[PDB]
Amino acid sequence: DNETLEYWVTPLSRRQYLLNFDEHGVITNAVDCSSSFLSEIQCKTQSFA
Amino acid sequence: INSGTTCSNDLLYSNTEVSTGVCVNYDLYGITGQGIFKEVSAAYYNNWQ
Ligand SMILES: *[C@@H]1O[C@H](CO)[C@@H](O)[C@H](O)[C@H]1NC(C)=O
Ligand SMILES: *[C@@H]1O[C@H](CO)[C@@H](O)[C@H](O)[C@H]1NC(C)=O
Repeated sequence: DNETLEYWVTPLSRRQYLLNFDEHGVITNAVDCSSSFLSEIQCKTQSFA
Repeated sequence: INSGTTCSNDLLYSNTEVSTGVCVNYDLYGITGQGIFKEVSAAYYNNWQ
């Protein structure tokens, strides 16, 4: 029936994110603060735009 | 500290009602402070929040 097994693994570390909570309290967006230049701007303004 | 359900019963008080509209001292399951309560219809609490 053309099925596949998949198990994707990545390592964890202690780091700072910026999270966006909507009206219902659900996390909708995140940015890792040390991954790019735009992410540095987004974390220094605490804004996704 | 000051949050949870592992409580010390050295000073024991009876449970009171959550009175709304007036300035009160509060001790809500460890959380202490002063303020004014207002009853609301909230739908953003899950079973673990
Ligand atoms: C599974 O993939 C093969 C490709 O060779 C195809 O011929 C077959 O019809 C597929 N079966 C199902 C159930 O999708
Ligand atoms: C102010 O006093 C009135 C009683 O005269 C009381 O009903 C009201 O709740 C009080 N307001 C506050 C904020 O405590």
